[PDB]
Amino acid sequence: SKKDFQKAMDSQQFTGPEIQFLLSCSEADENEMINFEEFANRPARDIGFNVAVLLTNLSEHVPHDPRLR
Amino acid sequence: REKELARKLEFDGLYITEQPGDDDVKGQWDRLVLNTPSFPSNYWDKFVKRKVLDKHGDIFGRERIAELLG
Repeated sequence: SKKDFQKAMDSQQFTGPEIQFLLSCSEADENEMINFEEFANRPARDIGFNVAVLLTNLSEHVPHDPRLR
Repeated sequence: REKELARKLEFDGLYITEQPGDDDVKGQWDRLVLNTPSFPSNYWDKFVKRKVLDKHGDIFGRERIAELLG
């Protein structure tokens, strides 16, 4: 249940507004309950790969620029 | 052997995460003692066991960890 997932998310700590965003971003399937496996699509990972690559590429190429850090 | 453990719960935290595995049960005896109230008797840090729950257990069942400790 979405409220039970909202309670589960209080600990295991993602920020709370973001928690409510997970609730909305889930599915709200079958009145108030949610699958885990469906809620894993985002595939999306390549972007974040390339982002981390980018930021590492910067922290390597452009060190000690504290805002970037 | 306490210190080998006492840090290991508070860093690798394996009992909280891993288990030692079938070999080196000398490390798997440890599963016993860690439950003991008087465990860190020699490392001069009795509050390790308290310190550990501050970590790790917030990630999951902080007193689900307590059954492992007390």
